[PDB]
Amino acid sequence: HHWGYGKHNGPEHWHKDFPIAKGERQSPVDIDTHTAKYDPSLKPLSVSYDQATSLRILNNGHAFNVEFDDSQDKAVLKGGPLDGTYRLIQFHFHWGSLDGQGSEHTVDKKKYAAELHLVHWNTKYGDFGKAVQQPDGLAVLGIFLKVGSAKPGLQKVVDVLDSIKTKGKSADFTNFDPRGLLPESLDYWTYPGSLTTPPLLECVTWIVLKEPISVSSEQVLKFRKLNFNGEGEPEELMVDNWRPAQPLKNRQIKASFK
Ligand SMILES: COC(=O)c1ccc(SC)c(S(N)(=O)=O)c1
Ligand SMILES: COC(=O)c1ccc(SC)c(S(N)(=O)=O)c1
Ligand SMILES: [Zn+2]
Repeated sequence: HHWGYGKHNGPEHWHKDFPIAKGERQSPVDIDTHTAKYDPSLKPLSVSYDQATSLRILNNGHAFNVEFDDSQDKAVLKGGPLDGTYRLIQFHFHWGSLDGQGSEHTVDKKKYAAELHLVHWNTKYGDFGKAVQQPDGLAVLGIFLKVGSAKPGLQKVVDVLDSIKTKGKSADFTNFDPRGLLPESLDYWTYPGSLTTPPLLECVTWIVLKEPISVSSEQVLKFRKLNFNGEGEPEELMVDNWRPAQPLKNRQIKASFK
């Protein structure tokens, strides 16, 4: 009876195995754009993905991960609210059963169809496993997806999903360039938070871009054909793999713009 997003093991149940679910810096959160403070001390984000080395795509049972070689400083996030250098380890998405839901963060209560998370770990801690034990261990760059015109740079991901339909399937996925998933503007909101799945560790500096990317209906429909179940099990479409907004508590959301 493991956690998930089904009818009986969803987000409202997670606190029973992971009491930090009710902690002081849980994510995601609603971003109330009127209350977020413009912070002129925040720096432009530095996204350096020119040398990124994608390796493999994995259906992890809850979403799919596009994994990167993070055994040296290839693809790094720096600047913005961050001190030091954060190495890209993987990205994944959260998405809905319908276009009107799917995102984890919300903006003035608006849900987007999906949300991309580029996960990076702080090099000062040497490895991801050590970094998630630290209050500044991870930096997750979040990008909203809306449904409209296709995102050409997403199509390579869409096209391999039929090869990783069920939990635990993987496929080679080299030479994928994550720059093609970025919006034009790197204006962002930032706040201290958590992983949004168990173990829900409070180790994330969240950076959420204001500008969504547009994907096509057909692209997001192909996300919705993935399965939470393993091969040869009854089908559980992989949809609504998002955690709802959690209490902001004693936190300030800062804007880089405004
Ligand atoms: C400390 O947390 C993790 O490393 C972690 C948490 C959740 C997941 S899947 C929901 C994974 S994954 N994508 O299976 O490597 C990794
Ligand atoms: C469905 O969410 C996931 O599968 C998922 C897997 C890994 C991570 S971080 C290693 C996350 S998150 N949203 O970054 O905490 C989420
Ligand atoms: Zn995520």
